[PDB]
Amino acid sequence: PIDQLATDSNYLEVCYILLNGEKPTQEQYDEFKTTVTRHTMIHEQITRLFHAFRRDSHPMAVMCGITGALAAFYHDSLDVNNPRHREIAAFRLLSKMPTMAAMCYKYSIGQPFVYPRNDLSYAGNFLNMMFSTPCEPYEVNP
Amino acid sequence: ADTKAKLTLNGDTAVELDVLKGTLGQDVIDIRTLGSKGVFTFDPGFTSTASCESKITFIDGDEGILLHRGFPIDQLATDSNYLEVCYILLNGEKPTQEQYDEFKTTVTRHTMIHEQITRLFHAFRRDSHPMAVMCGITGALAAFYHDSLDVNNPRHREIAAFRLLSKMPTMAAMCYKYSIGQPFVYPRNDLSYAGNFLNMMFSTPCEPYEVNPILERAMDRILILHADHEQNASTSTVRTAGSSGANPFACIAAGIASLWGPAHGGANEAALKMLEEISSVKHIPEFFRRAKDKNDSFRLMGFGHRVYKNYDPRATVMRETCHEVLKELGTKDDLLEVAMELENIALNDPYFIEKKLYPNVDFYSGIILKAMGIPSSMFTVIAAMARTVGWIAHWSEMHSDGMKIARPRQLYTGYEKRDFKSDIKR
Amino acid sequence: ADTKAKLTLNGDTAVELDVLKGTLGQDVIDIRTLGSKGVFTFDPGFTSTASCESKITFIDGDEGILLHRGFPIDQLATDSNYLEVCYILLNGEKPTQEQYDEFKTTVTRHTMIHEQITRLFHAFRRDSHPMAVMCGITGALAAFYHDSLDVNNPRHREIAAFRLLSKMPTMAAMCYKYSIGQPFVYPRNDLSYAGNFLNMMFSTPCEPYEVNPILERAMDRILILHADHEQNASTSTVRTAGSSGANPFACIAAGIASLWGPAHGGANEAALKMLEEISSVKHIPEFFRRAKDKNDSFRLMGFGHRVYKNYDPRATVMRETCHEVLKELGTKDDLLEVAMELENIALNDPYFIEKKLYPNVDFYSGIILKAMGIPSSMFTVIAAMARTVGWIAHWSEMHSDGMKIARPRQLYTGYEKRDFKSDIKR
Repeated sequence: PIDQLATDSNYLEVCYILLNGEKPTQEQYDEFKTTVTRHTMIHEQITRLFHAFRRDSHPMAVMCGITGALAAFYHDSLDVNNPRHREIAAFRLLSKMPTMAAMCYKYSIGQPFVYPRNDLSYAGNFLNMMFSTPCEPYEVNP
Repeated sequence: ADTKAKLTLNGDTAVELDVLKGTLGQDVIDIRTLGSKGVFTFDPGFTSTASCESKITFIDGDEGILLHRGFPIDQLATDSNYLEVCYILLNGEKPTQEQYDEFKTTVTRHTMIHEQITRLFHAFRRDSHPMAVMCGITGALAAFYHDSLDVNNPRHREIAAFRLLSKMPTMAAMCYKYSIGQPFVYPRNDLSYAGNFLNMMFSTPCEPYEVNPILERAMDRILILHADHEQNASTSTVRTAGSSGANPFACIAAGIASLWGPAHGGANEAALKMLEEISSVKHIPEFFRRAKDKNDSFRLMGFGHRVYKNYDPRATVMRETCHEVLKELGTKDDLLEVAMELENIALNDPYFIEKKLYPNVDFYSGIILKAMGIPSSMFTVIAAMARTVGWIAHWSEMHSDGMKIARPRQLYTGYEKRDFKSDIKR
Repeated sequence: ADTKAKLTLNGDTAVELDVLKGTLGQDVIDIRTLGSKGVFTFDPGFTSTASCESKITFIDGDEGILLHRGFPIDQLATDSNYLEVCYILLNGEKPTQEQYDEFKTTVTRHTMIHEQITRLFHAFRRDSHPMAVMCGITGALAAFYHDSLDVNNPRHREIAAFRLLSKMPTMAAMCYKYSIGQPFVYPRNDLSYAGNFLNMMFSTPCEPYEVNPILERAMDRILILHADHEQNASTSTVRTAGSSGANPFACIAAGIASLWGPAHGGANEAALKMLEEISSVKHIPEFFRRAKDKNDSFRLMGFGHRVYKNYDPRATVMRETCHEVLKELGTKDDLLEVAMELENIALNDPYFIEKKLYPNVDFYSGIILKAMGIPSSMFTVIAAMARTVGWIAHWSEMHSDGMKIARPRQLYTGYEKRDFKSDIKR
């Protein structure tokens, strides 16, 4: 039931559950969480597509813009009929969305992009990528 | 207090002119009615015309007096820091710790400049004199900060004041980094205005930067001492651009330009021509260049000032400050004994002693900056940077009074109405 | 020959002042040496103070008279051309064939903007106002063309000027193309000033663009009617800034920011608030917006002007031209028939007869520009582009007048000296 999942679980485990059909053992969770963390940083050239969209752009128009241009950069994980390829894609898209969404916001407001922090939870990392700046430390309120 | 009531003008009919009094300085004759009464005075330069009523800065050159809201520049420089002087100048009073904290927090809240603006920097050629980049960047701000342009709206002037207040040190720091090829440094909240600026100018990503407490005070002082200087030329332009509607960002850009006009306006070799004759006649370790140079003297080298008669009041604490810095940067400040020699010259040479080419504030500032690795290309940027509060205040004041648009008269001396019949056929 | 002799000021004793006469208009009371007696005048706005002697343009506000070098505006606007008029403003007399042809040549050979400035443009937002971009690029011209900021050099000055006249249009049109998303167009040395501008405004790679003679002629008259307009706030801004030795460009950039100051300075909805209430109360096809809008009247919409009493002398030709163009573009300006109704309202509506809101030149310039297909925002841009030849005439006339530095006084009414004691710790 969505109720228990929301109260007793965190987003990352729900990702595992949804994708595999079962809840994760601490080991599977660690392994899943580490893989995700292993693919958070988006290629730097892609970050150059952001400076081509007008600043005024509704962030959601930039998200469709950036996501539809990924295939050009991540061209090796496109054999949809290949099982290993679907998996690499799953994690690529899984890991990088919070990164790109965070950039969409920063970009529209004129602040510098913030990189993914490994020592931060999926949710805390996102709060951190959306609101912190290089001018002062950001306190992720629990 | 003899005629602080009235007086009379007589052309063909006697006009009753009220005499207005100031709390310090000379009095004035309210002539805002002659115009209508078909009477105009003639004063190119406005040397005999009060352009406004002000409460910000009082000067008395003959006696070397300089007050910011009644406070002598000396105390302000020693007992205060740049940020408080900003508050004082802007509000007319010293701040209570609470008002200070609130003022200091707001400033801190607007230090980072929009990133797109940072993309205008890469369009200017690297070689650009930083001060040409500062007028370039400041005059392009209005395009980015388009919501704080209703100069007639009180909330708008305030947002601008802080925007321009907070971001100048940031932009000035970038102007320097850019010209030298190092990465830009962001504003640090845990750093004082002065220390943050030293940090934004000199640190790199390769090693931690140690803000020396000494230089940090010498910088602050440099900043307080260049805060404002009454209705000088650049400030007159500010109020003039502003009275004609012009947005705040554009006013400062205009002020900034009017400020360094005498820098390049002298000549491609004004005070530069002899900076090149320090190679063929360098047989004498001093009178070769910057001692035989000034054929056309310059207060821009730090000698003399058209305002103060015998001495620049601001230079007192600046000379003291200069001493500590040299006494700190130890074995890196030795060669700089030409400062010791130059002063001595400005003090004991008949010419100088005659035309009063006394060392002014910028003389000691320059040495401090020069002793700080800072390039002469940045000297103006700092002065203007610091002078920005002085401009914002004067701009804010002009509005409160009513932003009386600039519409001076002229004495037409050209042709009388003549007929036109094209002399060309092309 | 009345009081053309002298006059006297009496504080408690007499003082005799001259009364220099002009070739036209009012003569002025010379008060140049008063300052050297402590005696000062008080005149915020300078409306009873001749700030200079000029021989460029003459205006008798009440007689609706506009003279340029003596040549009636309507005579130039009808039988001359922009450059020939530019030559008259800068040279004081109508040119010979050789003088003109020479001038023209020089102007077409320097109409390009450094390839590096193209990049600056790109660093701006696409949604930026074409006027802001316009200020930004002009305030940044100093960081590039750094071979002519020496104001005291007639060579530099003459070059600096010629660059502005040649490049301003290229610049103005480029703000447009960037504002709409079309590629920039390079000038054509074969076309006229006006025809060349229209081409850069509307030329597209897709095919050759042919300018309409009536449209080409119309634009040239829009320019002529904007080339100069005496000592207004914007020219005074160019004059004051220049008095300090500020490079040519910085002074031109201030004139622009000053020229549209009344526009943005109004407010996010000054003459815009009611431009939004044309949706809920559009039951009446006219008095709904631009007929019920002005609660705080505006000469910026084309109604009235402080300078003239009954009419604008520039509106004569511009209106006649306005008829030929609507007539020409015919079935494209059928809808823009509200032009005669606003002209009708201004003329008859009591609210306009009461406030003397007569259609000035910007009323019909606006009509012609809308007809040609030029966005509203591009109006003060084109207006400023046209006025720059005038700004240069003044700024240059100023640099020949011994260049008196604008150093005004002030009625100081603030705190008398008082010691400073800070009660904070931060």
